[PDB]
Amino acid sequence: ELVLGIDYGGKYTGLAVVDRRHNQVLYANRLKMRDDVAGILKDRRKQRGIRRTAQTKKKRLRELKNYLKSIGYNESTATFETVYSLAHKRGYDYADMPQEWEETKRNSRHRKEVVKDVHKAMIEGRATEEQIKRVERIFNKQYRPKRFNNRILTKCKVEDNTPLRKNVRDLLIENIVRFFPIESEKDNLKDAVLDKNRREEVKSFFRKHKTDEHIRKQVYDIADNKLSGRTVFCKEHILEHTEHSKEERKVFRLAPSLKTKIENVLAVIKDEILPKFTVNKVVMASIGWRYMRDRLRESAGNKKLPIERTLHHALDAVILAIEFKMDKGSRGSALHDRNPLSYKKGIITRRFMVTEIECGKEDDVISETYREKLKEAFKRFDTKKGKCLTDKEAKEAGFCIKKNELVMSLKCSIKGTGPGQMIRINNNVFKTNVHNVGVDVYLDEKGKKKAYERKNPRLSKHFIEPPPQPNGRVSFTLKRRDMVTVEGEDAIYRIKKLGTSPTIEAVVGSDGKTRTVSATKLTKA
RNA sequence: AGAUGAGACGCGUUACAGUUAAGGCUCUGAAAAGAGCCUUAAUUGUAAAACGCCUAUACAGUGAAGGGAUAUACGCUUGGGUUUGUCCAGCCUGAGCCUCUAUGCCAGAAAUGGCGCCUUCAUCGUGGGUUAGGACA
DNA sequence: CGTTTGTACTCCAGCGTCT
DNA sequence: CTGGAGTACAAACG
Repeated sequence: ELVLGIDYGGKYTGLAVVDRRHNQVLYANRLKMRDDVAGILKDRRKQRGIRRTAQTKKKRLRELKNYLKSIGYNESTATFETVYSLAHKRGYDYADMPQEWEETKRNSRHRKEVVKDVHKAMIEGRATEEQIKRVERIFNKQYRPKRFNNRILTKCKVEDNTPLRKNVRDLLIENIVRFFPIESEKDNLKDAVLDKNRREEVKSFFRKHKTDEHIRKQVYDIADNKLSGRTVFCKEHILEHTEHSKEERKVFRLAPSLKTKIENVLAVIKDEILPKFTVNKVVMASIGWRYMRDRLRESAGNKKLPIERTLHHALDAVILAIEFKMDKGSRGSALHDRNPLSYKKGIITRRFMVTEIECGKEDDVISETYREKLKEAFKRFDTKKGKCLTDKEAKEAGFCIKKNELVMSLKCSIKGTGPGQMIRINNNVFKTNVHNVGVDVYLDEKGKKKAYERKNPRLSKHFIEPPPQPNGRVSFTLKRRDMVTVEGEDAIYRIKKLGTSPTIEAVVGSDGKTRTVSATKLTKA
């Protein structure tokens, strides 16, 4: 009777297979699932916000340019230049201008100031009030509509859509007063909490009946405070927690960033259990728990498989009855770095703030005088190795403090970057870490066995360096993270870094050390 | 005790062009030094920030009329684009519908009204959606 | 003897406030 | 962070 145990946890997960008829342990290990982080969806959303904001800005500039060319203010006129230069800084409008407003922000102005400047610029440009109000509407116009009321939806519950806490507050406060020792005052406290004209009499209850502080905190939270978040209300479990009618509805995939680690568990399950073992019962309810149950009954080839509810994690897995994951080379990941690099005359350069460079990077700056002032300022202050300069250290200023804030910028040269990583998209130049997708081994003439890199097809028309390939017969092609053997060696090796002579790793028994062997001497396992 | 999602505000980066300041080099002058080129920094303007894939039976603007909780959609059901070697998440969207979910701003105590918004028509144009994230090959 | 690949070493990567 | 860059150093085949 083979039993599979899942010790699912947050950072680590134990896996074990035990035969319960003899207490014989046949398989056990522990692992992590989390990649680098699955919170790079936050950086994806930040880039999505930057991209959509830039698209909206380009869209509005296009529309306002079209309208002003329709009126007659061509790009030669000073009126067009004045209003069109103002359109790049609209100013915020969520906060209405009236000491507090001046101490709030020091840049971006405000929408009313900007549109007052538009009124001034167009009354200097002989415009009518119709044209001025149309330009005012173009500045105030929304292009991508603000739809953020019910976007994500906690859904209908067979156990464990749903409405906001904003709209069903009466049910929550009733759930608070459900466990009170007084009956006739329940509806009175209901009328007291929900009415803002009856706010004062609620505080009498906490001294009259000596309730717990948690109860008082909950009542004050319901008192027009906890307005955010969705409750669990649906057609079922409106007010109760009855566990009847199991498996009434299907299960959907609404739990983002948890699928990643659940299928990371199921990857080693599929790779190490199903080809070799047959399990009669699996033991590990939450949405992820239900999803994981459905995925094991999908993968095991049995829709009715019984699934029921740091070496100590592996021990707990054995009682219930190494290996890290990481990736950035997939098709879903970033082609190239976010901040573009200057690539002139074969020299790779980037501006940086003076306040960012630290003591370990003394002599990378191009300009000599500011380099010297940087190192004397390093010895002037306590800013030793690894510390970036502060604004208080910027109070002893560098040359020509900026108009907007007390910093200064210098060019610098970037190491760890070569001509093979350069791609140019439009006018920009970025570096990439996905530029190799495979190693093509060629043999030609008398048997000259040599290898080339397969450049990435998505970027192949954008590389600055032409892709070197002479003619030959392609006999072999490797990819990243493959199993590979070495000519003249008995062990099995795995590729960590590829290109020319790929960097290969021991599949077992390594201690962090690496070794390189050319792809000519290489063959898969 | 966190989840992912919508929309902006800005700072940073890159390209091209302009102005100013400092330094170096070169030509010339009788000389003071005049001029030209380069470098670095400040500042100003414009443009780019996935590659791509799909869409013109689409998208967008203007004008008129009607509707607007009895209704619409950020909702439900079922399809489509992103989509690929295969399946998805997220976002956008076609048709029908209101079981679940949500419904903005101004005024009027309030009933309610006016804006935003949706639909139809006319006219004008080329624009629009999604792409830095996963999993199995 | 004169090249030619394999090894250590150092370094590289967008960031704030709001509703 | 992972996938890779340049750079100084070394031992081996042609």
